[PDB]
Amino acid sequence: DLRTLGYSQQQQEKIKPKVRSTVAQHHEALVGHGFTHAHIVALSQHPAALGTVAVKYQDMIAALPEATHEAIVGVGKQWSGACALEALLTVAGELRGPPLQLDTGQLLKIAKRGGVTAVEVHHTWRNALTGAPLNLTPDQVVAIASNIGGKQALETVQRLLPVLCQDHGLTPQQVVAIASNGGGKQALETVQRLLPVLCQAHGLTPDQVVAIASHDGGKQALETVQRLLPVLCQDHGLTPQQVVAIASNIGGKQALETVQRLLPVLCQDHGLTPDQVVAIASNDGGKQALETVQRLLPVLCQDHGLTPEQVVAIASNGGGKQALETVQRLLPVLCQAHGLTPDQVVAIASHDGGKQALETVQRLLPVLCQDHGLTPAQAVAIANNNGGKQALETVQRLLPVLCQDHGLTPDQVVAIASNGGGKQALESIVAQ
Repeated sequence: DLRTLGYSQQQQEKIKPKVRSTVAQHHEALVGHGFTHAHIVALSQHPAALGTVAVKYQDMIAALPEATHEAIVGVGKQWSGACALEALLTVAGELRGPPLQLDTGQLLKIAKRGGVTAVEVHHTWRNALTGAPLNLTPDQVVAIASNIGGKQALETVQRLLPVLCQDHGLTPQQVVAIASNGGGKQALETVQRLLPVLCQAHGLTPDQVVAIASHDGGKQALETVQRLLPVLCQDHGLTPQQVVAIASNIGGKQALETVQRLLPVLCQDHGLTPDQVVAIASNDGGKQALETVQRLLPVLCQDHGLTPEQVVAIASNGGGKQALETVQRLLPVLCQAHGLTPDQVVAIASHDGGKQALETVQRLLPVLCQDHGLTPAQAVAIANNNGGKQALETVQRLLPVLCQDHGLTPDQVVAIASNGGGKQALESIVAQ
C-alpha cells in the first residue's frame, strides 16, 4: 500500500494500519509542502494533524514564519495535534502583540508542550497574568505554559500566587519555579498544604520547601519528605537539612525511599555511616548510586583493594552508579596498560564528572604519549580536577598550537592544565 507512494516497509509498519488511508489521502499535499516521508510517519501519530497540515500548512507559515517542517511535525504529532495548530492560527497574531509579545519559538514551545489547552489559556488569560496582582513576565508565562498540565498550572498560579507570596513569604519567581514543571497545579497545591506543616513541625525553611518542590516530581518529593523525615530522623541521625539535600534533586522521592530502605544494610553490613549514606543519596541518581554502592562496594574493596571511603567518594557525585561501574571497568585497564595506580583512578573518578574523565583519560592517554612526551602521571595531574575531561580534551586539541605558535613545551602545557588555574588559561593564550 503506502510503499507505492514511496514509503519503506519500515516506515509503513511504523504508521499503523488504520491510519494508512488517511496518510494516502493527504500524502500528495504534504510532500508538496516539503514534508519528507519521515515527517509524515511521525505526524501520523496524531491522525487529524495529517489533514490540518495538508490543508492550512501555508496559513501556518503565515502565522509562524520561521517555523520549520520538523517544528510543525513536533507540534502536530502531539495529543492535541492538531487543534493546537488551529489555535495557533487563530491566536498567534494577538499573542505576538501586547502584553506578551510572544515570538514563534515561544508560540511553538507552548502548543507542543502544553497543547491546545495551553495555547488558548495564554491567550484567554493574557492580560490577567501580566497585570496586578500577578505581573508575571512573558517568559514566566511561557515556562508555566509549556508543560503537561500547563493550563491548570496557569489557572492555579493566578489563584495561589498572591496567597503564597502574602501568607508564606514566597517570591513570585519561587511560585513560578514551582509551577514550571509537569503538574504545576498539584505542585502549587502541595506547597500550600505542606509548607506550613514542614516549617512548623520539622524546622524546614520556606526556601527548603521551594527547593524540594521546584524539580520534576517535586510534589511527590514533598509528600515523601513529610512522611519519611520523622522516621529517618528518629531511626537514624538524619537532620532536616540532610533530608532536604536528598529530596532536592530529580528522583528526590526515590532517593529518600532508598535511603530509608538501604541505610540499615549499608551501615550494618558494609560499615558505612548514615552521613556517608546521605552523601551518596544527595545527588541526581542517588537511588541508583546507593543500590550500586551496596552491589559493588565489596567487589571494589576485595578485587582492587579500594577502601569503603574511596567507594563512597566515587559514588558521591552526580551519576554515582555510572561512576562506580566505570571505575570497575577502567581501574584494571588503566593500571595495567597506562601505568596508573588505583589511588590515582579513584582521585580522577571522585569529581563531578569523574566517569567521563576516566574514559577521556583512557581514550587520550595513548595519543598524548605518542605525539607528545606526556607521561601517565601528567595525564592524571590534568584529569585530577573539577573539570578534567574538558581539561584533557583541550590539552590534546591545543597542544600543537601551544607548542608551535606560542612557544610552550608539553611539560609547560601540563603544568598550566593540571590546576583549574589553567585550561581557561590555555584557551586564553590561543585567543591571542
